Formats: sequence, structure tokens, C-alpha cells
Amino acid sequence: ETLNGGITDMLTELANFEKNVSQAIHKYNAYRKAASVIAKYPHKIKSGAEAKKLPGVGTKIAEKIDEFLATGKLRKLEKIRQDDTSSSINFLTRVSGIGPSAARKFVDEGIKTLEDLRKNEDKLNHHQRIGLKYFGDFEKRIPREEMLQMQDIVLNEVKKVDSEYIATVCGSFRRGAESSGDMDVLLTHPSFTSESTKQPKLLHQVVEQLQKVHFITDTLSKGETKFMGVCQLPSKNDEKEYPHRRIDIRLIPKDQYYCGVLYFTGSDIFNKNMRAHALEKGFTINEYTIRPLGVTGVAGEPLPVDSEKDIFDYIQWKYREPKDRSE
DNA sequence: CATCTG
DNA sequence: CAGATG
Ligand code: NA
Ligand code: NA
Repeated sequence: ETLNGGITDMLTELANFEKNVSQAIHKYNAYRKAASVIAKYPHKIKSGAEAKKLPGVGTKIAEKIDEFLATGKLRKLEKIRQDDTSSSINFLTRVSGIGPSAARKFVDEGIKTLEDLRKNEDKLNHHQRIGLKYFGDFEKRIPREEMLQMQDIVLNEVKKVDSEYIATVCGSFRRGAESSGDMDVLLTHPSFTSESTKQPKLLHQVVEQLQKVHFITDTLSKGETKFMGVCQLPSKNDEKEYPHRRIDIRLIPKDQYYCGVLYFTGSDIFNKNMRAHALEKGFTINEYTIRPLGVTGVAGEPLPVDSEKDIFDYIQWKYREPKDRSE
């Protein structure tokens, strides 16, 4: 956690680059388990040889750790941090819609900067385009002060459309966090479930409303169950308009809400721990449901849930207020 | 995993 | 449809 930091970090630097720049998924994947192992390793790595001992620990990595431990740097890491090409990919990538794949193409085309991008706005797709339009806005964190404002609107409109909808703002917003990055709304309707054959409108209906009122501004992507968009808090009294915020709306059968809800709330750590105990207490948890574990190895069947309570209950545990859902 | 593109 | 992005 601090004993093998530099090492683990460099490796991550190394792993990152392999995938994003080069296409080395194997290599990439190498640096990964490696840092993962040195990550848990209880001692102070004092040498390559020492490390090499570890699994995932090859000679090349060793080699690397040596130079690092040996000198406070790594030549390769040094070359890469310069390499404008590498750099470019790292950057171009910040743009929503631009993955690495994309990144390489543009670069080999010579599109390297933000300006490069505008000049060639033709070459980008819609997402890619919104992404560009709101680069800053996008990168700007979201303050709970505004978070509550957003929540307010969304929830009110969802109400008007149908009294039977159930919306929920999951995320760290939900775990108390002072600022979030984007807004995740989980949605269900009684009339929707596991077996219940579809009802897209169920999602489309609200989408429309939010745009109606101008909350939603653009569409990133819009399917039958997941909407990816852009929204905005109505600039009050002209002087201070809001930033553009990322927002997702997703439909879920009412029959697997809370699990989702639980799940989307996090944190990853809470989940795990909650997930493990689940296992102890003779159960299973995942994104959509909790199931009684069979002894034959495993087994299934939908445990019926009406709240985040019912879940915990099953695993006989203390209801955790979302704030303390931290770890 | 669900959506988009081409 | 394989493939990319979130
Ligand atoms: Na991107
Ligand atoms: Na292939």
C-alpha cells in the first residue's frame, strides 16, 4: 500500500501505455497482474530477483524493477513521457467518444490537438462531437449543491409523467459525496419486470419530458433501457449559466431494482465485503439479484426483494445507511 | 453490457 | 455483422 508504491505505479504506467499506444493487450495485461501481486506483497522489494520470485513476475519486469530500484527512474518510462505521439493519444482520449482506437487513427492523420479536432469536426461522430463541444464542462466535477438541484428536477418531472415510477440517484451522491462526476439515475416502474415483455416507452417517456423542460440537452445514445446524455441546470438570472453535465438514465424491471440500486451505490469495497459475507451467510449477489446458495457447488433461484433492507436481512446484516456504505 | 457505426 | 466506447 506504500511499501511497493513506485514499483506498482511504474508498472501501471508501463501497462497503461502498452494497451493505449501500442496495442499490446498481452503486455498490458502482464504489467497488470504483476503490479497486482507486488501490490499485496507484504515486504519491501529490495531487488528484481526478489520480485521475480513472485508469480506474474518475469525476468523483464524484474529487469525493470532493477533499474528503477537501482536509479530513481526508468529510461523507457522516460522516453514515453516525452514521445509526443504517446502523449497525443493520452489526450485525445480525454474526449468523450474517443477511445484509444480512435485516438491512434486521428493521430496518424495528424489530428493531435483540440484545435486539430475542431478543424476536422467532420471526421468525428455525434458523441465525439458533443464530447468536443463540452470538453471542459465534461471534465469539471459536480458539486452536491447542484447535485441536489438536478435531483430535484428529475424527480419531480418523473413524478408528473407517471406516479408509479421510481427514480433513484445512485452513485457517491447517494453515499454522501461532496462532489460527483456525473449523474446516475436508476429507474423502474411496477409495470416492468423480469418476465414482463418490454415497454421501452417506459424509458422514452421520461426522456422526452426532461428534454421538454430543457433539462436534457443532447443525446449521447438512446436505447430501450439506457439513455446516455447531457443536461443542465437552468441558468437562473443570466450572468451565471451552468456547466454541461453527463447523465444517464436506465430502466430496470421493478423486480431487480434494489439490488441494482444497492449495487450502483457502492462503493466497490462495500460491495465486495457485502458480497463476501453474502457467500458466508449461504448466498449470492450480483448486479440483479440475491440467490440462496446450493451446496452441490452452487445453485440458484430469485430471492424476493422489496428494499435494500430485504437484501441485507437475508445475509443477516446491519442495514447500512448509504453514507456508511463506504467500505 | 448496451448502443452506435460503418 | 465485428468492433468501439462508456
Ligand atoms: Na474518450
Ligand atoms: Na477477431
